[PDB]
Amino acid sequence: AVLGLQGVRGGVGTTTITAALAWSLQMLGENVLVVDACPDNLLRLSFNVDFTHRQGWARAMLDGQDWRDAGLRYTSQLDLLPFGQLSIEEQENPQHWQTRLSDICSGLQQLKASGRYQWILIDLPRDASQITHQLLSLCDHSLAIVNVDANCHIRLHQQALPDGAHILINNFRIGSQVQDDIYQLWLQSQRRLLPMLIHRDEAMAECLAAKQPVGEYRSDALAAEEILTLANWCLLNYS
Amino acid sequence: AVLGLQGVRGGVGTTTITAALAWSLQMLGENVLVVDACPDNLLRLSFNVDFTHRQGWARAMLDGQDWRDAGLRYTSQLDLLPFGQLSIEEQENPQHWQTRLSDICSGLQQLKASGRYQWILIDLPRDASQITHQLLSLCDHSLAIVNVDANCHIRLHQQALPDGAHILINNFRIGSQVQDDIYQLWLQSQRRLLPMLIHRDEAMAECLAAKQPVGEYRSDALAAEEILTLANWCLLNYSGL
Amino acid sequence: IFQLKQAFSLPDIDYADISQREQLAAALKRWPLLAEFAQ
Amino acid sequence: AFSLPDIDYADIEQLAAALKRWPLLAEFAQQ
Ligand SMILES: Nc1ncnc2c1ncn2[C@@H]1O[C@H](COP(=O)(O)OP(=O)(O)OP(=O)(O)O)[C@@H](O)[C@H]1O
Ligand SMILES: Nc1ncnc2c1ncn2[C@@H]1O[C@H](COP(=O)(O)OP(=O)(O)OP(=O)(O)O)[C@@H](O)[C@H]1O
Ligand SMILES: [Mg+2]
Ligand SMILES: [Mg+2]
Repeated sequence: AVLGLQGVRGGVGTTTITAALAWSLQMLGENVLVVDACPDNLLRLSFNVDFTHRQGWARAMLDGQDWRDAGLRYTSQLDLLPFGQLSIEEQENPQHWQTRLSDICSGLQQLKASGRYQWILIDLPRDASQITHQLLSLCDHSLAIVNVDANCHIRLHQQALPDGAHILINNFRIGSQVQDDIYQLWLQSQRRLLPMLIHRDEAMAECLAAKQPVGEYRSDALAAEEILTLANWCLLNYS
Repeated sequence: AVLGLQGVRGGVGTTTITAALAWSLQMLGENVLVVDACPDNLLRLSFNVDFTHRQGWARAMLDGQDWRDAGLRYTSQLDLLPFGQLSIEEQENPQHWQTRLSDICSGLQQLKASGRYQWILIDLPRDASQITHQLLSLCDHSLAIVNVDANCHIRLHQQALPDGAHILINNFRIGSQVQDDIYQLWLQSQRRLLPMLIHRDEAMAECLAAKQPVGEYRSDALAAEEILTLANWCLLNYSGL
Repeated sequence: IFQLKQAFSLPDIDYADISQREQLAAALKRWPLLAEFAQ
Repeated sequence: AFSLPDIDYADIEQLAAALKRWPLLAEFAQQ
C-alpha cells in the first residue's frame, strides 16, 4: 500500500511521524520504503544520513542521473529515498524544477506494480505544486497531520484535503484549556478523525537530535507506543 | 518602516506575533497597517473579521477590482489588509495567481512613500513564490521566527533567510533537555538572535480563538509583555528606512 | 480534481449534534471562533 | 538578497556535553 502523510500546515510533525510509522511497520514484520517528497530533505536525518550527503531522487533527476541509484538501505526491511539537497538558487526558484520531476511518478508506479515493498510511505510537503499533486495521485490512502489549535481548526473549514484522508492529531499537550475545548468539539463534529493521537513527548523531540526514528531511539517511549497503535490501525484499514 | 515577518518554517507563530506586534505598536501611538500575504488568509481572524468575509487585496485583484477598497479599519491607528478567500480551485493552482499579483508592490511602495503609516507589517508565507520575494524586497527590515527544536536547528544551517533579518524565538519553555541544549547552543553561535524571546503562553493560544490580538485579549500576559518589549525594540532599532 | 486523477474536498464536518453535550455549549460560549463555524 | 544565517562555532561553555549528547548537534558544530 502507498500511504501519503501531509500536514494540514507546516511544523505539525509529519516528518517525525513518517519515520516513526515506517519503523513501527518494520517491527510488525513489514517491508517499507520511505520517500521524502519535501524539498527541505529532512526525512533522511531521522535515519543517520550524513548532513553532507546530498544525493536523493530529485537531486539525481535534476542532474540527469538515475533516481533509482540514490536510495539507501536502513535495515533489511526499511529502505530510504531522500529528496536530495538543493542549492540556495534552486530553493528560491521552485518553478525551475517543480515541473522537471514528473518521471518520479512513473518510476514509483513501476515500484508499486512490482510489489517489491509492502508499504511505501511518502512524506509530502505543505504546498500545491505539480509534483506534490502527482505523488498524491499514486497514494492509496493519506493521513492529514494536525495539531489541536485554533490555526488547524480554521484550516479544516477552508482548505481541501486528499479525498478519503483521515486526520491524525500530533503534539497533544497538558495545560491548555483551549486545546481541550477544540478537541472535544472535534470528537463530535470531525467525521474523519482517527481514534488515536500522539502526545507531545520528549522522545519525539530528542529522536531527531539522535538521528533515529522514535521507536528505535526509545522503544518503550509513550509516543513510540502511540505510533505502534497507528501502525496496527494502518495494517487493518489501509491494506 | 516596512517590517516583514516570516517563519523559518510553518506553524512557528508568525501570524499571531504579527497581529500582536501590530497591536502593541498602535498601543504605543503608531499608525499601523498590517498586510496578510499568506494565501491561508488567517491574519484577519485575529481582528474579529467574519469568516464568510471573502474580500481581500488578492481576491480583489483576481476578480478585477481595486485592492484599496478591500481594507478594513480595526482602530483609528490600526488598519487591516486581508489576503481574501481563495476558492478550492485557486488554492490547488498556485502558479495561476502567484504571477498576476505583482502590482501590489507598486501599490504598497506608493503607500510607503505617502507616510500615512509609521509601520507596515507584512505577514509573509513560508514559500519562495514570486509575490513573496517581491514583498520581501519592499521590507525595510525582517524577522525570521523560529521555535527551539531540532527541525529549526537544521533549517538554520541549510536554508536562506532574508538578508539582514533577525531571529526571534517563539513558543519557548524551559524543561525539555534537548531544547535547552539547542537554546544554549544558539546563544553562543547564532549571531543574529534577538535579545528577547516569546515564551509559550496559553494567551497566545486563546487569543485567536477569541479573535483578538494577544495584547487586547490579556494585556498582563507574559507573552503580551514580551511583544511590547519587541515593539519597543523595533521603535529603537527598526525605525530607519 | 487534479489530472491518474486526484480529487480534493473539504474535510467532512457535521455540526448537527452539538447542542447535546453541555460541555460543548460552554466551549462555544467562551470561544467566538468555534461558535462562528458551528452555527 | 538571500543568504545563510550567521553562525560561528569557533570556540565551544558546557556545550561540549550537549554536542556529545546529540549527534545532530555535533554534526553542524564540527562541520
Ligand atoms: N509529538 C512530538 N513531541 C515533541 N516534539 C515533537 C513531536 N512531533 C514533532 N516534534 C518535533 O517538532 C519538530 C518538527 O517536527 P517535524 O519535522 O516532524 O514536522 P513537520 O510537519 O515535518 O515540519 P516541516 O514543516 O519542517 O516539514 C521537530 O524538531 C520534531 O522533533
Ligand atoms: N507563544 C505561543 N504560545 C502558545 N501557543 C502559541 C504561541 N504562538 C503561537 N501559538 C499557537 O500556535 C498556532 C500557530 O500559530 P500561528 O498561526 O501564529 O503560526 P504560523 O507560523 O503563522 O502558522 P502558518 O504556517 O499556518 O501560517 C496557533 O494556534 C497559535 O495560537
Ligand atoms: Mg516535514
Ligand atoms: Mg501564518
